[PDB]
Amino acid sequence: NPGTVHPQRSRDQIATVWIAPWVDSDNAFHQPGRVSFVVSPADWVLPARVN
Amino acid sequence: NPGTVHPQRSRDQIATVWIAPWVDSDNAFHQPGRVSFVVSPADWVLPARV
Amino acid sequence: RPGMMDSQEFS
Amino acid sequence: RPGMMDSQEFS
Amino acid sequence: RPGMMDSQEFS
Amino acid sequence: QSPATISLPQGGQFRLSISNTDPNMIFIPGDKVTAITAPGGMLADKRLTRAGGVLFTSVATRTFTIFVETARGQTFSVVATPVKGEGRVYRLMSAEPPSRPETRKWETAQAYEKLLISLNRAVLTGDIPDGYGEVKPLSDGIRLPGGFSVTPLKAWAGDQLRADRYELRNANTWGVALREQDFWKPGVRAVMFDNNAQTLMGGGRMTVTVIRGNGEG
Amino acid sequence: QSPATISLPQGGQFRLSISNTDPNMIFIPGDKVTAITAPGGMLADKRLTRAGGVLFTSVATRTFTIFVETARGQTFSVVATPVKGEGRVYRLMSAEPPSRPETRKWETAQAYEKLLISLNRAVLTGDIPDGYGEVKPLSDGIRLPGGFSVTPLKAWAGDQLRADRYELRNANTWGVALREQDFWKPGVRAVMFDNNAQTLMGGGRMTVTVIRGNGEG
Repeated sequence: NPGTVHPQRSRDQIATVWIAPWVDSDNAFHQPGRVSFVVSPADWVLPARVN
Repeated sequence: NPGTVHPQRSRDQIATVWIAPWVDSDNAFHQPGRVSFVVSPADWVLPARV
Repeated sequence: RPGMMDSQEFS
Repeated sequence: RPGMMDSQEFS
Repeated sequence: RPGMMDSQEFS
Repeated sequence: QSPATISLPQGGQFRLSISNTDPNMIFIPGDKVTAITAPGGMLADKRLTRAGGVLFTSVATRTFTIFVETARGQTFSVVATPVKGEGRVYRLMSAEPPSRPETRKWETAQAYEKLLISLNRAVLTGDIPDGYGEVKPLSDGIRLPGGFSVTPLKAWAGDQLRADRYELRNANTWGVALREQDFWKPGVRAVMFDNNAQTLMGGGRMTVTVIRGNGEG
Repeated sequence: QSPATISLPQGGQFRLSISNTDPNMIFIPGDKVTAITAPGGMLADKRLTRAGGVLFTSVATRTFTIFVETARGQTFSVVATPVKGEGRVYRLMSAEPPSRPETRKWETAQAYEKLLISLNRAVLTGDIPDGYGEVKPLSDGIRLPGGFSVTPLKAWAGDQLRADRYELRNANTWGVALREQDFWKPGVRAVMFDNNAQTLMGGGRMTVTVIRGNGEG
């Protein structure tokens, strides 16, 4: 019979950057916060071994 | 005379709001912080003489 | 000639 | 002549 | 050639 | 090395050595040299460098006076003694700053954040933006840490967002620090506290404005 | 060999070896050389490379000063003494970042939090925005808690913002929790840990990217 593999999807890798307090153009103070973005998304990991 | 005292200015009123976390169009996740901003400004006032 | 001064103005 | 350098730029 | 310096302005 | 920095009042005169063998530079940061004058025959060649500055060479052996004029109207004088060595570079500074440009805040907040902030400010003052016609408030919005009873007062409903005001009752007798995220309920965009929080005491009735989406369930 | 790095402020005077026999090269990582000026009859040939460098040959033998002016406004002076040998290549780092007017327009057109994310992604993903250029990293731009030592790696700078990467080594070998807020300094605008971290093992070679402001201080 032809073989079987298990599709494996890799986890997303995330990155979080802390932001320091800041004032915008409308003079509202922004206390320190953080924003997260995904650097490398999830994908199928083709099989090391078919059988 | 009651008027003509040296003038003083009041302190602006400031209010803080808390923003719940949200997700941007580009899928960037924001977990921001409370923003303190002036709501009421200051004005001139004549202090009561001591 | 003595006493004269060179001066250049840059555009 | 001494110190000069040949250089060709390819189209 | 006295005092002259080589000033090549490249385009 | 770093260019030698000299601070001079207008018409100021500084004694600096230059070089006979190699080109010398004088730049005023933020300023463009528009003119240079020296005793005749003293300066062999004068060229304007990128971003202002003057490049100059001297074959002279006698101390001389150079007058440099910048484009902002400043004129400075230098007494130059020519000596053997590397070309010397000097940074010209002004002792008294002429004007103080006001600071520019260039940072811009996000559209969603500004929208919530504008509304919260409008509600705090009470003026109504167009498209906000008023509505009955809910009871869904507020979770209570404890000792708090909620009564709805006023509420606005618009095209995209919704705001409401609830007054919490005085808590029992333990001081209750107030956490703005301790009144959260799924679906709420922003929660803000009137006055300054910092622990409502053995009591106190404080109005809280809660902001929630509109149309969306 | 790897090109040697000069790193000079915008008045710099660096004494460097130059070769009489073979062509020598100077490049700016982020700027295009527009002119090289030396004493008359000193530099035999001078041609501008396409990338933005300059190739030159010197036939004379005396030590001399040469001046380089880049397009985006910059001037660096090197004293070159000719010696027998191979052509030498030098990489010139600015030390004081250049004003980039055409970059402010892109910088301010977007929102602040979006720009921060974008610079941080670019440094992490290894692609640099077009308007930014390479600069010498700051010696001390972040606070150092818990007896740490930091080795700078790379820095880039635009008009109002400036990114740098710092390698952090834990020296106390006892486990130290990591908080971006503990590295904050007046002017540090944002901090990101490349590995999610939250902890630092006793021997740690990790990295951190900090965005600051250009001209703070």
